[PDB]
Amino acid sequence: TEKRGRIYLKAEVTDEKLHVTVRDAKNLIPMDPNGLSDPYVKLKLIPDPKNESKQKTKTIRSTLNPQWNESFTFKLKPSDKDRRLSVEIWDWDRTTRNDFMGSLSFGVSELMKMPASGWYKLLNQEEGEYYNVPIPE
Ligand SMILES: [Ca+2]
Ligand SMILES: [Ca+2]
Repeated sequence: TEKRGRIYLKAEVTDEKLHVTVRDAKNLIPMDPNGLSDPYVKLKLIPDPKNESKQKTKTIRSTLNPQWNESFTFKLKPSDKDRRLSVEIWDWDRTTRNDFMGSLSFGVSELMKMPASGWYKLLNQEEGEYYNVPIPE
């Protein structure tokens, strides 16, 4: 999709419960010596002072176009309207720290107005916490 590849997500707020479906990613950047990477996605409601909202998909080894097809749920509170859903793809490494691969983020309020669905461009770690860029086709 651009620089760091793209990911297909679905996310709609339907209770005070936030539903997110991580489907698959494409054209991820190789973060390993063998020209590949072992991606997994981390979901978090930010800011998260106590580190209590971290959810994570399974890790898929040796691939740059993973298919997780995994879903998650977040119980929401009124204090969560100002927070953002953080979606980061990381590369699992055994003998060193994992390598950041790409990210995005949606404002909870944003998702309440209209659900997210489709391909999104993967951004850098710092900017990832501030916005998302959808991709058509
Ligand atoms: Ca790596
Ligand atoms: Ca790895």
